[PDB]
Amino acid sequence: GSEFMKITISGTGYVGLSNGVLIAQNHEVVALDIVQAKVDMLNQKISPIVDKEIQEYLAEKPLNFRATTDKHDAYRNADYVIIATPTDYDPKTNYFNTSTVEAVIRDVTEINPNAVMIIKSTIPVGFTRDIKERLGIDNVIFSPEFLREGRALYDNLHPSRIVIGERSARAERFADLLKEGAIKQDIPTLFTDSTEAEAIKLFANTYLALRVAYFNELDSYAESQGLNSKQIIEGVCLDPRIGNHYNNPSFGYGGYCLPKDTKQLLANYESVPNNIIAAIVDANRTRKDFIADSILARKPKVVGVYRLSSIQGIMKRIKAKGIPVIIYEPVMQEDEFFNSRVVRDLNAFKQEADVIISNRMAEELADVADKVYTRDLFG
Amino acid sequence: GSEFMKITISGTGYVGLSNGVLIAQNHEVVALDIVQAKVDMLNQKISPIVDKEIQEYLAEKPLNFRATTDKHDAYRNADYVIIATPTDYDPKTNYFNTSTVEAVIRDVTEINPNAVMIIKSTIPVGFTRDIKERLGIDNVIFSPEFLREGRALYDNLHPSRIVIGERSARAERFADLLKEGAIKQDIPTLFTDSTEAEAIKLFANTYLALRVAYFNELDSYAESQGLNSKQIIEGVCLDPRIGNHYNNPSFGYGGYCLPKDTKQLLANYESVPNNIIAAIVDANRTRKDFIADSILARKPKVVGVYRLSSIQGIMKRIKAKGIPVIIYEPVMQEDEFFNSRVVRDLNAFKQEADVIISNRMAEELADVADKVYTRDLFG
Ligand SMILES: O=c1ccn([C@@H]2O[C@H](COP(=O)(O)O)[C@@H](O)[C@H]2O)c(=O)[nH]1
Ligand SMILES: O=c1ccn([C@@H]2O[C@H](COP(=O)(O)O)[C@@H](O)[C@H]2O)c(=O)[nH]1
Repeated sequence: GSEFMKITISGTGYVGLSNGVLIAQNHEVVALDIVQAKVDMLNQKISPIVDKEIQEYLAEKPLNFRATTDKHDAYRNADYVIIATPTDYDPKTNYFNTSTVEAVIRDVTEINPNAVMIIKSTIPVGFTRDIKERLGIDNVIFSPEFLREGRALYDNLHPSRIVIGERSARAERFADLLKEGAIKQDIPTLFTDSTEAEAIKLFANTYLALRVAYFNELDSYAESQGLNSKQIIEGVCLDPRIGNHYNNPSFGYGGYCLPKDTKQLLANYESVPNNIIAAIVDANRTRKDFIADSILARKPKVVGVYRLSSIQGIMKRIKAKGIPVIIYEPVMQEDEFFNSRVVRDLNAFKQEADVIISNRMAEELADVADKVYTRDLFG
Repeated sequence: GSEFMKITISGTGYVGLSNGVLIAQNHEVVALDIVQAKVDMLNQKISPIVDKEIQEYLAEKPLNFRATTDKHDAYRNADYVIIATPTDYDPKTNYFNTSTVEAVIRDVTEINPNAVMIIKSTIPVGFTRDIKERLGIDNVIFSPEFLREGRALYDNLHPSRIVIGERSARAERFADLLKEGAIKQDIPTLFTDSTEAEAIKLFANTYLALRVAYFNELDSYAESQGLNSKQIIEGVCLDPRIGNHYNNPSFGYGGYCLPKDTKQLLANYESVPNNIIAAIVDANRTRKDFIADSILARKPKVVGVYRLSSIQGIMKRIKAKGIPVIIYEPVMQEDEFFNSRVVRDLNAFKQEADVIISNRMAEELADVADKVYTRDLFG
């Protein structure tokens, strides 16, 4: 009976909780977490994470949602179990820690072998086909998540698309759950085989890194040649095949996904001839070298870093040349970061820095704009 | 008086004639060409080139348009002279032949020094700033053309954008001429400085080559790993920041612009640190090596090339390994191309070829689809 199902969420971070609150509008959702304090909060309709829509829906909407620390209570009778536990890929060792996902697969297989597991956690390419073969089970399907931390429920209410890594009626019924709870209508939906679904986010994020790296190389050329980067970029981006988005120069692509995913994809190309995949990684190092060299050519005695992630790579290079860096970051509470002073008073920071670097311009740097170096054009 | 101006077109290829017919709907246009036969045809309202809309407008619309071989008749009293003469960049020697453009600048400067020249021909980055300085003149402005041969007047009637490489009222009046004749309304219009305008097409075409090269590397990986490329590409391209266009795998980017422009841009980066610009060129060689290797692994005794431009690079590599190639190309009338037989009978071609390669699938290859190798997914 697909009319009213039980869906268990294993993992209460933004991915699991966003999916759980979305589905609890129409089905029975039970959230499993190992931490009793998190379970008690959820049962009191308090979100353990910061996400405005998740907190609003938990507090104000009638959701058939509850939490528990009991695995048997959580998995028994579940039609689907969404696995959204933490995973991490380390590019230095090429190790992808999937232990939390494998622990859930172990527990569901033992407690309810008829449940269909949907992995939303990030996993390595080929993970699902391999784990099914290893354990001799069939009830595991991967589905990528395209959510932004802080707007995770909003992104599930208005998704770019839904992709489920199995071609079957049970995969389509899970996609239907995601569409039923959404506000956006006629959401693009794609069903693929397993390993293909697991490769989508690495190829999508690596294209975004390539696009930023390309506009950054155009910007390196414009600076080197004394040209106006904004004029060139706006003219280029008026071609509708290119578009006016994701084209703002910076000190390099950063954030929590692009640096690691581009490297993870390159490792997957160890036996595949390529030049672009490897260049996306190299390009970022070259761009940071160019930006650092431009700053160092101004012969500053102290460089001020306004806000703290590619700017970290710039700071590293400036310090390697023996020039002190001071940091302005109101969110940090320590007085030192990577051996550099964190200055609390903005006016003291502005006065001492000979060049203030910022990945993006800010209103509060307006009065010292003359000594601000930023390649931001569009805000 | 901008109400009714005289605009001379120097060059009657698709760029000059498209611009001339567009502007002749509202102003006086005089086309100058060195070839008397071309002038006589134009005066009889016959187009010397193949372009449906150009021929329809010349024959059916009231255009204030005429042609002449007399430079004095053509340039005298002109408010603007559009320079659309042939130019060519040779990547092997890094030589950009701009002789025809410099000859027009010479003639207009002597005959009518008050005319404002608009260069639409492709020229090297920095050309206009340098020629103005060299000759001591101010009346030359570059404006990129974004036209497709065969639909050149259509692309001027519905342009992606208009970019004029000078910030001035006389530049804006020329943009107004282009907008007045167009069918599309509220056309995006950008005014830039000179060298910036000259760099736009190289950066736009190189992004398109990068995009094709990236989807081709994704395709190399999918083939190498036994995965369905279409599933991965459709999932990736459903991200609206990426889009479902210009994402069809092929044997490499080709055509008349991308191979040369990517190399021209790389030459311009001789003193600018980069990895992506150089990788776009290298990637195409690597992709052609991958495609050739995939074909050669099938141990064919004869490879059939269905239609003739990246497939040429594949043919070169197959022949380097000592395997004969036969070519099916109805448009060619010779029986040999680069030392390979051109076969006229499609059934004879199909029977003799052990593997038939085609950059895109075609209906007439449907009955031999089993031995057809193509990476086309979308048509
Ligand atoms: O136009 C852009 C868009 C993104 N980024 C960088 O790419 C990374 C991913 O951006 P986002 O997708 O998280 O916004 C971030 O480091 C962001 O600053 C840019 O440099 N320019
Ligand atoms: O999705 C695409 C789009 C373009 N191209 C290739 O890129 C070059 C430029 O295409 P166009 O802009 O002339 O259509 C041509 O060789 C074309 O086959 C592809 O391989 N795949």
